[PDB]
Amino acid sequence: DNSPENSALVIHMYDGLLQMGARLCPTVQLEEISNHQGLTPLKLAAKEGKIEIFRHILQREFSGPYQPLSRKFTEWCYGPVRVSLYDLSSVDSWEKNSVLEIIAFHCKSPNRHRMVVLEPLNKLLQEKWDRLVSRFFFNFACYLVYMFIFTVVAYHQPFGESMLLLGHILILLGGIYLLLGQLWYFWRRRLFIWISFMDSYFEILFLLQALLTVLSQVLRFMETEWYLPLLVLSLVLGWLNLLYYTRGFQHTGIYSVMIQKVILRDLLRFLLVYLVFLFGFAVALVSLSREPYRSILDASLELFKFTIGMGELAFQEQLRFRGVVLLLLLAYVLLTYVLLLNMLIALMSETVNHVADNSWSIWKLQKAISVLEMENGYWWCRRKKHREGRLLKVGTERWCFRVEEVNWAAWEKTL
Amino acid sequence: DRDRLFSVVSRGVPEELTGLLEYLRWNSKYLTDSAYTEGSTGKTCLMKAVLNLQDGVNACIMPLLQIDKDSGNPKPLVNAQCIDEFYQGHSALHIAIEKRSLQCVKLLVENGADVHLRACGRFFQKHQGTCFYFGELPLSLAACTKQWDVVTYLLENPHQPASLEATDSLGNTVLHALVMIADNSPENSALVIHMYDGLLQMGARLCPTVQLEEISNHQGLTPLKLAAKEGKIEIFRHILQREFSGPYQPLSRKFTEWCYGPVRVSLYDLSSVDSWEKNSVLEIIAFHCKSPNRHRMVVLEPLNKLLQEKWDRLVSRFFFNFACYLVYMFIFTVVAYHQPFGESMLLLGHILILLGGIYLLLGQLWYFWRRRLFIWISFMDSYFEILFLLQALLTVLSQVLRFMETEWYLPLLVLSLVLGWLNLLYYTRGFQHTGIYSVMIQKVILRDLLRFLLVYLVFLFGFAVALVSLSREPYRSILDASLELFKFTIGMGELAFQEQLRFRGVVLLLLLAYVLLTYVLLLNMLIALMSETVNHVADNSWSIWKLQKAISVLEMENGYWWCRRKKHREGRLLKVGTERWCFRVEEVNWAAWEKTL
Repeated sequence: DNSPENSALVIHMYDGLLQMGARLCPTVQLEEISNHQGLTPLKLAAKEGKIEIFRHILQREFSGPYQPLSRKFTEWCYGPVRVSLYDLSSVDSWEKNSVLEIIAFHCKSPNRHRMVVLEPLNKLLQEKWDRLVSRFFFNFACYLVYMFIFTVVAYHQPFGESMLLLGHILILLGGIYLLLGQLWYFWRRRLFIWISFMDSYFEILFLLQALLTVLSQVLRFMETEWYLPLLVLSLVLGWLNLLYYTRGFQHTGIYSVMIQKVILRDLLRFLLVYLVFLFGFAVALVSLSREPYRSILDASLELFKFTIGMGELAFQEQLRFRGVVLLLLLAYVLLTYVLLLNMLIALMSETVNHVADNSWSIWKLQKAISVLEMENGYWWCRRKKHREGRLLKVGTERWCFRVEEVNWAAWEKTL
Repeated sequence: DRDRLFSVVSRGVPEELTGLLEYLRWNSKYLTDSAYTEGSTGKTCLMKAVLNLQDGVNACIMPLLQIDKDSGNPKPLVNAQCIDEFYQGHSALHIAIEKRSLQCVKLLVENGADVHLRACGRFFQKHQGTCFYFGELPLSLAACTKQWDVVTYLLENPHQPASLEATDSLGNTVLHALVMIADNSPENSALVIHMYDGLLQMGARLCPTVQLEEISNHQGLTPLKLAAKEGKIEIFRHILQREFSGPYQPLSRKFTEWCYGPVRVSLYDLSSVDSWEKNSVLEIIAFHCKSPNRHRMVVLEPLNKLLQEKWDRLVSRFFFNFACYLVYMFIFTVVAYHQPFGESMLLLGHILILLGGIYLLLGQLWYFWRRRLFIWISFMDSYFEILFLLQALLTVLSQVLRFMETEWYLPLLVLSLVLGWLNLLYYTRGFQHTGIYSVMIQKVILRDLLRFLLVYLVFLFGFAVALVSLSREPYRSILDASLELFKFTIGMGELAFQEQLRFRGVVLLLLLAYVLLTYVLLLNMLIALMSETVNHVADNSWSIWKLQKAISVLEMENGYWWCRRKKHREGRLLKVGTERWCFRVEEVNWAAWEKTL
């Protein structure tokens, strides 16, 4: 457990058992045994969200006869700077079900954004991101060019005929490409969408957009006009998808945006309440109208348009019983004002209590997910095989990773 | 390498086996000039020997004497790493000092060690890799590591003494190095203050003729000016007001004259004064400094009173300039309004407007020439200087367009009118408006304007394109639809897209989607803005107002561009023998008086 006393007790017992097992049985390695799920103790700790024991296992050092069973080997320290040599087997390359892959996709605890900031994983992810930012921006540019072509073709379609036909063919090809890519992604990552829809909804939207545009092209070949609406949708949604790329050119994303995006767990209840209000009052009003307003849809749309300031009520005219229609309208207006005020207060209560100034960790987690996904390469041509090379083997026979730390506080406290 | 792997026998007699093996290679007596220095790429045997630290007393004296008794020409210490990899001149004496081994450095300086030669650890570039900066000198390294014994041995070393005024490649001295590594944490501040005072006293004792605090680096900054520029408030404050009783009285900056009760009359020291000195402490704090702490540095005891006196002197000219600008604005407004005997009045008004525009343009051009870097560093509290300039430029252009007999002067002139009135708000800081911390909160949140503007532009120009695409079977223009949606957003118009358009069920969906998205965006804006006022109370509007007044008085002490003011008079208070231009300040502290008895 994350409580300090439980963490201390479990750490002490873990180290004692490891040392005793090394002393009695020096030939067997107890930390390489996997359960029926195929998880070692380190991977299990990463998956279950136990941050304290996971961190302790990740960076532990022993001096003396217990040196071999250590994961961090301090090489040399000058001043407040220390050059340590951490150990791998938590690396994406050459290994399936890595620690980083489990943290990003399989883990579901709220602490997963605080686990990517640990010392070896931080530098590993930073190096991978610095390597792959070029492909990230190349993909951005390709999508932007596709969107410009799509917008121009849609706008200029009320020598030129050949250009329009070529544009339509390219739009169909791009839609097919995006559809296939998103289908492959959803095939590979079925469970991640269910676990963590909060930070993976864009993968849905893209797919949807692709599907829509493909359908539109089909409707253009059947000589029906109904292609025009769908295509228009496929336009606007596409532009919104560009916002997905705001995470590559250094936009933190703000903690407040996360606050609103997580408050939408309360959308269902408020939506149900508002729907009950709207479809009770509309039915009452159309019942008074009988002696047109025959449709429930007409009255509901009129009230909804008034609510968002898009129209006027205009129910006050005639209707004979003009003293009751007024009462119903005022009751509806007051109730919806109360509901909106309740929405606002419920939303705002979080920002005045939980400061949680940790946008950097969330941005790092987003970058980690992006680089993990794009290391596999494109669906039509899988990338070159994941090279295990992170740093040369050190005898300490172990694939290691050199990290440099600076700590003025620790240097000043010691003497 | 080879010697290291042959020196793996720690216990026993390792002093003689290496000597027997080495001698003079037993075959090349005179070939050791260059064939000896090839064991590694810079890590010589001596560095490994002093880096071992395997035993309590490492075997280092006798091998050094053995090499000294037979080799006199090949100095090993003078050789340094010529390759960027594996340090760039890191001598073994630095390792000896920093491993807290007085014996090792003592034995090294017994024979052949050259102190204060070079370290090239990190100055500006080249040697990098999150390295350690300590002034790249052995004495500076000893001082920064809190090693009094090493420093004491180095200063009065009988063999080779180390000068305390030595400068490194960057021009810094030991005091500059202590200033650079300073941090606002209490323990770091206490350590650096103690080391600074100890070094100052020791330098006074050993060398009473030199003054270490008047030495400037390549940038021309003394330790006090460097501390002011780098934003290290603690050491800057300690240096600003320090007093010593006894033989160390002369090297003090504050001299308490007389105290009655809770009131004390102290006599602070200058050389932080604007007048008679270029690159003063106040000038550096106001313009060159960029740390967030600059608004907390102007409230210190001598600077506060100095700035208050200067403001009390120059408020008259401040309000005179205000009155002149107000009169100019009234003339401009009347001339613009009454232009659909009188002809002569209108011509005179136009001539005066042209002259005022030229005057303002020249003044702002002079200001921008003098203060190029300040605009880039601190645009947050200096944007008015831009606006004025812009306005001036505009009005001048308008006058030109009036002489070409084109009507296009009328729009520009109108702009030059409205902007001018807004510029009057600049003068609200003179007649005692604090400005409110909340206004600063909004003015600093506009760092987030670019992201929200990009998001809103994407929304608007996606939805407008979709709507005009549906309109085709007028609304032909993207600009028309974008303007219509934008006008609806700010409550300036109505949508009116619901009429006809055949596909009336999709236009409605697009409009509702746009409205909901823009409401969500505005709510996000509001929550992001308001989150700061409920967490950071920061009730320090007085300091920000003092900083604004300081910038204003600093700028206006120079006088007008057409006639520079009378030369800055050094006179702040008469010279006191304590021969030093001083400044008398009176403090009252009931808490300190009550605590003491």
